[PDB]
Amino acid sequence: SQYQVGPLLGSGGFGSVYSGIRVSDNLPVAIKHVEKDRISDWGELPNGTRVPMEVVLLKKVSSGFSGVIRLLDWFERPDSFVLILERPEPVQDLFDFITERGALQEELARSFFWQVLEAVRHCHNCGVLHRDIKDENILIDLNRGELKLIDFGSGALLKDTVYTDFDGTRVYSPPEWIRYHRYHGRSAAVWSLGILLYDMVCGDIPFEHDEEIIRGQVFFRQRVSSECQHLIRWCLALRPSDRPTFEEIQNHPWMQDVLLPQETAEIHLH
Ligand SMILES: COc1ccc2c(c1CN1CCNCC1)O/C(=C\c1c[nH]c3ccccc13)C2=O
Repeated sequence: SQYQVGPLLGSGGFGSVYSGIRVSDNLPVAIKHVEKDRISDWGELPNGTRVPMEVVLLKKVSSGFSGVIRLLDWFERPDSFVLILERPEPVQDLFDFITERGALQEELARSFFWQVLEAVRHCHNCGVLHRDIKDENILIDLNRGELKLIDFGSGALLKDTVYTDFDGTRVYSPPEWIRYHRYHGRSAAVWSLGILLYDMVCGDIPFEHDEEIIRGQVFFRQRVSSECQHLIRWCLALRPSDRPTFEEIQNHPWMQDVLLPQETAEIHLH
């Protein structure tokens, strides 16, 4: 109809995501089908329409520019919703990027981690909590060296009280969720960011089983600088209140002198 459907990009119990092209102007898009009976949490537009929470969250952040994917349009069907999302081209998610390249140089990890921090800060400033930050949910604009957060289907409105639901990725979930099924938004996000940063500089996640998450002992399987190890272990503090704020992360000595996105593309991507 309005969009030329291309190949399937991924699928799950939630639904299916296709590559697409907007017919009117040949704009690259992603077409995300969301099964109604599998929606974790429902949202509501100001006009009262019940929609998947991802629609609400994306609209709250889909303003101006940021490192968050833009929701271009959305439709409702009898049994599903259809989301039209921005699609960079060429693109590769961070999972495939690390799989092909192995552990990233710290200069490159610094650039990527900084951009993720800026994107997560933007979400929180807009009252949005992603709840599934991980390499698979980060797209790399290979030409511009810019990263973009994707998939808010596990997200929620940001609040200052405790969350008791979680449908994100378990190996990125904090020990307080594993033990008590309870967490606060910001400190749980910082934990996932610690997992992500370890993943970038070591080429794999640090914990596989619940017992390792609860123990919280970080072993580095790759050569990693002392400053980077410190930031990782700080983000992965067992006590949530011991974890750094976003400001403390970006003011950490390891985060100084970040490359610009285009510089990052020139040195590491082209
Ligand atoms: C199971 O696979 C999923 C699940 C959820 C989403 C999704 C995908 C497809 N891949 C899977 C592997 N990692 C990257 C995403 O894509 C999304 C949004 C996208 C927005 N614009 C894009 C452009 C290019 C590819 C993707 C998207 C999602 O929410």
